[PDB]
Amino acid sequence: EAGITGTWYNQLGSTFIVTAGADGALTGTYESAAGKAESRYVLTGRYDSAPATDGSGTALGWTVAWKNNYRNAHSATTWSGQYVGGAEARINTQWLLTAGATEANGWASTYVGHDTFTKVK
Amino acid sequence: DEAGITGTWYNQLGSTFIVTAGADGALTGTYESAAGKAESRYVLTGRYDSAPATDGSGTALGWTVAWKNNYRNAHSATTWSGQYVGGAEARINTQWLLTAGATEANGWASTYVGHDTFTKVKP
Amino acid sequence: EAGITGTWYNQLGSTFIVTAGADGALTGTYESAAGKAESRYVLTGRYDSAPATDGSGTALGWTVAWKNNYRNAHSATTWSGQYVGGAEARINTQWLLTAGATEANGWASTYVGHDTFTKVK
Amino acid sequence: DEAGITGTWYNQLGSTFIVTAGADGALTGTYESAAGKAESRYVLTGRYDSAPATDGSGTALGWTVAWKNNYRNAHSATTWSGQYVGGAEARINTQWLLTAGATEANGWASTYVGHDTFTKVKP
Ligand SMILES: O=C(CCCC[C@@H]1SC[C@@H]2NC(=O)N[C@@H]21)NC1CCN(c2ccncc2)CC1
Ligand SMILES: O=C(CCCC[C@@H]1SC[C@@H]2NC(=O)N[C@@H]21)NC1CCN(c2ccncc2)CC1
Ligand SMILES: O=C(CCCC[C@@H]1SC[C@@H]2NC(=O)N[C@@H]21)NC1CCN(c2ccncc2)CC1
Ligand SMILES: O=C(CCCC[C@@H]1SC[C@@H]2NC(=O)N[C@@H]21)NC1CCN(c2ccncc2)CC1
Repeated sequence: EAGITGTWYNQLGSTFIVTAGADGALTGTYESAAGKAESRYVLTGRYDSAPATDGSGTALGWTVAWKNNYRNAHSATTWSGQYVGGAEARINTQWLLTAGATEANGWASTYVGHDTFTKVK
Repeated sequence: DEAGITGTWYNQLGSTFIVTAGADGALTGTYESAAGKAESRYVLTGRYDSAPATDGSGTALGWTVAWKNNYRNAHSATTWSGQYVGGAEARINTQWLLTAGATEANGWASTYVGHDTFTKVKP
Repeated sequence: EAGITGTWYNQLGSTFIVTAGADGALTGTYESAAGKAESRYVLTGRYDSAPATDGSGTALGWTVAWKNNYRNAHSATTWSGQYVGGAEARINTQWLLTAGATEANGWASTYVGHDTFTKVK
Repeated sequence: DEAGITGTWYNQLGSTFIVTAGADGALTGTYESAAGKAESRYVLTGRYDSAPATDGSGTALGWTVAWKNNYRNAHSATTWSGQYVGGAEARINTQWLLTAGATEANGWASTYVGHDTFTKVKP
């Protein structure tokens, strides 16, 4: 739980509050500073609870469906990446945002990007 | 769509995706990959839009598997991002990101991307 | 030049007319059945002119900037994939569409998708 | 932006991206990768928006490298998709797709995805 558990911020100022359970579980809340989002959204994910000891990062991923008590933007984002420990701990991710879409709009249903999370900002 | 998404799905690789869609918007179940450094079942967790649009749009969803179970650890995780489409054959169309634990020397090559489409029909 | 050179169609009905030069060059035109596009757009790309002989595909990629005489949608798409020969020849790709964007919109500037090209439809 | 995009660029890996932006919207030059199964320079070709927006938007562009030259063939190709931003430090922000020649058994693992950001300052 040690390294991952806590509050993280990405380059957009979004706020990633996560708890890494002993079984490999990620649970918490996400607050996006961008897009059709307000307040907190439930997140869930998984991480490698027994990572390699050769200096490589700890692989992980999590999902947010963009529905909460206030808004439903009919979309979901998954972050795929890894936690790296050290003087400047970091969660480096790439992400996919899929929106509900008709057949005619399916080609344009998915964003890709990359978020870097640190414990500052 | 609880009753629609809940069930056993298969992708074009023959992988098996056993999922339950709770009322809260949660996805829980197991994933068995027919490809790569995997064997037997792995825990998955995810989220879905529990109140989708009624205009004919699909139902957005995602889920994550960390490739560690009691038999194997491939020090990697895959996230699938996509949507459920109901109808004559319900389908789940995804794109996915597989990130492997990497060093600074290897980090540029840490992530695969691909696309899986799931149906309920056994291969 | 043999296998790749010709007219190809993807699952959206877009039309991919390409010539594969002996030096590894891809040149031709693209006509998209989707998005802010009309008529033909210039494409250029590269392919492995000496691929492996173990049965694997021939890696390739090409770019379209979405500006022609009629329209400019301030965006560019790159397809990355490979040509596979056989009874049903195929060009299997994934693609990235980046749109010109401000700092506030950068997070949402890029689509990802996948196109499969065959010599029918 | 012809004079802006034309020049020698470096990404966060130390790779060298020598490009000329023609008036037609074309990109031509050479790429030297600091990472992976590459050595010396490879041909690149691409396209860019020769008439970008004046609202503060970046200039969209893309280019392709096939990883074969006179010294090496890694049976793969990378496409970079991104945009040029001018200013105090001009920057080219990209995401990229590297596809390797694959078999049916290997096809699910054929494609890396990543992101490179280029400046003109030597590492
Ligand atoms: O804006 C949101 C939800 C908030 C997303 C926030 C994103 S998550 C990755 C990035 N990192 C963050 O921290 N924040 C941003 N959803 C819209 C997106 C645009 N939409 C479409 C529609 C059709 N096709 C494609 C896209 C409609 C739904
Ligand atoms: O093979 C697995 C675990 C099984 C994943 C199965 C994949 S999930 C998406 C697709 N859909 C499925 O149903 N099945 C496949 N994991 C890594 C280990 C090390 N790997 C890398 C890659 C890049 N850099 C470094 C190391 C390669 C793959
Ligand atoms: O529609 C086009 C150009 C035509 C693209 C056609 C695409 S190429 C991949 C797919 N395969 C095809 O055969 N056809 C489609 N460009 C728009 C896209 C939406 N735009 C934004 C703006 C801001 N952020 C993200 C996206 C504005 C520019
Ligand atoms: O290493 C290279 C050629 C050099 C590419 C350099 C890359 S371009 C994006 C990034 N930005 C840079 O500046 N440099 C790097 N090519 C393949 C060969 C076989 N590979 C696979 C992968 C997946 N499946 C099967 C085989 C791994 C990589």
